[PDB]
Amino acid sequence: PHLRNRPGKGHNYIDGMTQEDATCKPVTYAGACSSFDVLLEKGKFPLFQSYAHHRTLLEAVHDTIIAKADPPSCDLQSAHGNPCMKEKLVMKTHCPNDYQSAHYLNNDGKMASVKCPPKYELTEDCNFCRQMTGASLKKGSYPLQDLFCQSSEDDGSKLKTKMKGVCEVGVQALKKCDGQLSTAHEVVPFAVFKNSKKVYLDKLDLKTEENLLPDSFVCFEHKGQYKGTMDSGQTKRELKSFDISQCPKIGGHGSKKCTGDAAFCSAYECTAQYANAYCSHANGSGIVQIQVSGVWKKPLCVGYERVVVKRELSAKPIQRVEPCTTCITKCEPHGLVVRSTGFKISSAVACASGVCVTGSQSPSTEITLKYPGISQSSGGDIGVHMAHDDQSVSSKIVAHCPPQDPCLVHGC
Amino acid sequence: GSLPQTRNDKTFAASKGNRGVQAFSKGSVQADLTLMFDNFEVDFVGAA
Amino acid sequence: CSELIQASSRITEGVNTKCRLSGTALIRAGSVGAEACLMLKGVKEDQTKFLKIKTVSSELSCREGQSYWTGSFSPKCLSSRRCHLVGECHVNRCLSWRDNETSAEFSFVGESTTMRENKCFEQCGGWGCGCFNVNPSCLFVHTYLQSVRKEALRVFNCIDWVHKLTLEITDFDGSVSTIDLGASSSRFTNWGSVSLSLDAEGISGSNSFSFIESPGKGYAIVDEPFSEIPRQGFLGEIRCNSESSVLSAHESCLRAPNLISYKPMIDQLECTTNLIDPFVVFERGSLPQTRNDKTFAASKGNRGVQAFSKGSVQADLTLMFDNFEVDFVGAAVSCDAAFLNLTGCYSCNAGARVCLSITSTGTGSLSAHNKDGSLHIVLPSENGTKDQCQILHFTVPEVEEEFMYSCDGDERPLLVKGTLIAIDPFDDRREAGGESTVVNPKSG
Ligand SMILES: *[C@@H]1O[C@H](CO)[C@@H](O[C@@H]2O[C@H](CO)[C@@H](O[C@@H]3O[C@H](CO)[C@@H](O)[C@H](O)[C@H]3NC(C)=O)[C@H](O)[C@H]2NC(C)=O)[C@H](O)[C@H]1NC(C)=O
Ligand SMILES: *[C@@H]1O[C@H](CO)[C@@H](O)[C@H](O)[C@H]1NC(C)=O
Ligand SMILES: *[C@@H]1O[C@H](CO)[C@@H](O)[C@H](O)[C@H]1NC(C)=O
Repeated sequence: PHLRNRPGKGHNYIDGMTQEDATCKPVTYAGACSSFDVLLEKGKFPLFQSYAHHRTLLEAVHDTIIAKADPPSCDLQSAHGNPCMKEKLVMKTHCPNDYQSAHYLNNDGKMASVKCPPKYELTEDCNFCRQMTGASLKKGSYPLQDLFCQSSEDDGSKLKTKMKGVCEVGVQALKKCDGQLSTAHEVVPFAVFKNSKKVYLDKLDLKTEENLLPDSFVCFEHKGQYKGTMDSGQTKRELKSFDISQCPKIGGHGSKKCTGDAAFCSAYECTAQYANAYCSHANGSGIVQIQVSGVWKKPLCVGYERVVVKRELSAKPIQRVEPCTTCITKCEPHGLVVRSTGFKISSAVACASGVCVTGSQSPSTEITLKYPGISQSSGGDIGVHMAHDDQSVSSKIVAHCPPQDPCLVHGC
Repeated sequence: GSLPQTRNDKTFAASKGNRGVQAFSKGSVQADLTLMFDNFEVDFVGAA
Repeated sequence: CSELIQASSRITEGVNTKCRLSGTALIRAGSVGAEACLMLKGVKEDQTKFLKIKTVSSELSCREGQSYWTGSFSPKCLSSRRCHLVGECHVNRCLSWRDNETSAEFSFVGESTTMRENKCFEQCGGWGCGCFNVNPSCLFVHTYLQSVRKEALRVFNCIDWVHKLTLEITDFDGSVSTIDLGASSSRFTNWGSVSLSLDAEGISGSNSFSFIESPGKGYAIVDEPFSEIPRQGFLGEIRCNSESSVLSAHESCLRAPNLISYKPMIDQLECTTNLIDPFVVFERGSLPQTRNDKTFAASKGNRGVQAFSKGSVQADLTLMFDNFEVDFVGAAVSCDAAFLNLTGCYSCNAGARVCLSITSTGTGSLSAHNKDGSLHIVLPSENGTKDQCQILHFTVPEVEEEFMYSCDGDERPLLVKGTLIAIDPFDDRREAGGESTVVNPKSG
């Protein structure tokens, strides 16, 4: 259970719901916190479970990384007639049972939450409160979104949502569109940067770089350990959290003797005496950078959401209108000759009352063909189908000719 | 390669109504169609 | 040179009313180093926007198939000699020793990811040997390979070669656009997309050599067939799937049987092997090599290999939905031009070079057209005096013509002089041609 050694203070509790301060004030290996243990269930919250040593939303709030929204949580008991549940109603969530509250990261980049009236619980879609007699509600709040946070100083005041073909994602009106509007529920990754709002992304290209800052080290201690805190006989072998701020930095002063692994000894000063705590290096801690607009940036929080997106399928699939008549067709005793102005003609065919005649030649502005059947003698209308080199030119034309004299044709 | 193309004297092209392709090749056929039970008569045609 | 009358739009005074010109253009691509020209005609002494398609080069790029990695490896052996009936020194266990099973003596190695093997050799048994028992003793040997140099080489093969054209898109009001594309392929550039037909030849056969790449150092050619199964005494006897596996001698690497030579002489064991140094073979066959008139060489930007062979292709690239217009171009500009010289040949793929001295007061172009409209000359005009050059085609030993040159203003005459050299073909029947020809070797 190394994941219960939380970075920073590790305060996984929300204001008002302070009846679980025994185990939700700094989360340790011992107790159970309702607002944290849900994140560690298998199959749920996989993005956080991968980045399990980064702060949660509540932890980021308590470290002043993420602010709290105006009406931090407008209670449904006292503010059910106010336009509160607007960003929540556009998300498709799934709460378990016996939960009286649920927190999320609103559009402005702050933390808001929905709290049901006393003795009520949030339904399976977290949209309504229902009352069950003789039910024991949990003392925490359910994390609605799958996200992880961190401390960043990179500025993002110029960052904005840039999604192609999206009229509106979530509660953000990207642009104004008219006509067809494909509306659906989609999983959109999003990020929050310093001095910015929520930024939805089309792609999630993120990388992590390691460091030797205090948040990257997991420092623990044993219970019943000699010359340590809780130095009394134990009936069970359990661990205890340790504050790395006490172990001295290399070439510096400190208050406790402290030993660790290779990374800790490289960063901090490992003692040669009996140590008070063991400081290992975290699985994957570090700094996570997200690729936005082709440039890397340092986000405050990174997560994904299930929100209603309105797309535009198309304005026009394809337009195929070509009434082109840029050619001159004239019947000649030598042969049926058509000069195509501009576009060249390679092969062509001429039909006249069933019987057709073909012709092949190199691409040229004109082409001559033998007359089809007795159309030369009888005149009439003859259809021509030819293959042009260009496009947007009608391939079906009609030529009207009077009866011709074969004597000039065969004259010799 | 739009349809009006000739390959080794075949000249494939679009059939009338653009429901398929043709193949213009040298040749001929003998057709002997047969009618059967042909009955289409009325009474008003008796006048001259 | 080519109009857009069927899709032309009103490109009001001053402001621009372009209507997203959708009509495609079908024009023949120029030869290597030549340009393709477009005409966007609006109001006389105004507009006249020119879109140019420069043909940078035509290369016969490679389409790689299978590949692997290799490097330099050396073995290290640990030996432990035990008398009979000690540990697993039973003879039945001694001869039937599996190569992938580790002895108990070398347990400090434990679990490792390095390529390794284990052998057992019978030795003498007796008080002279060192053991009271007279049955043969055992010597257990554990050998692992380690990389000598911190570099790797990638060996691959070219199943086929593909024609590949590089174009420079001199767009309207700005020529910052260079693209590369193959046969029957389109690229979604600005103002729509550009497609290439290249209907002559989409391929140029295959080969039976192998190619080596050293990252950050270049390429090379080796004259052996690309074998997917390792072979002793050849290249790629020990092959991996990544540079890290090569540099770490990871166990996932494949190798041929019986590479390690064992010398179990009674004093100390000698573990050694003779391996083809891939770096030596790489240095032996650096790319600029000609084999049966092919002259493989490094592509520009060192992103692959080429194949210079005798041949030519016909390229007919197509534009579509080309729309790039602004409003500030409504103003007119004047310039001055002066003929400089004429060089080159006639009826040749190389063509004739015309250089012009343009003395202009600002940004602009040039639209000199001959009397019959057959030959067109386009050159940008800039502030002050500049010397630009252009490529055209001719069919006469001597050139003496007049062109109607006017840069969005008054029409003026420009007279061009000069002769052209004669290319000796050593064999001529009718003519040479003007198509797009790929680079060829001398021996071809
Ligand atoms: C031998 O007599 C035939 C019968 O008159 C002529 O063949 C056709 O005659 C039609 C009228 O009798 C013409 O119809 C006209 O066709 C044009 C387009 O072709 C239409 O615009 C007209 O509306 C239509 N009707 C009229 C009253 O004009 C046919 O065009 C015509 N077929 C042709 C000319 O090929 C023969 O012309 C005639 N031959 C000789 C040598 O005298
Ligand atoms: C003798 O000792 C070895 C230990 O080196 C042991 O493996 C072997 O089984 C023994 N042989 C006997 C007990 O016969
Ligand atoms: C590799 O070793 C394991 C255990 O030593 C054995 O089960 C397996 O058969 C070996 N593979 C071979 C002999 O190909």
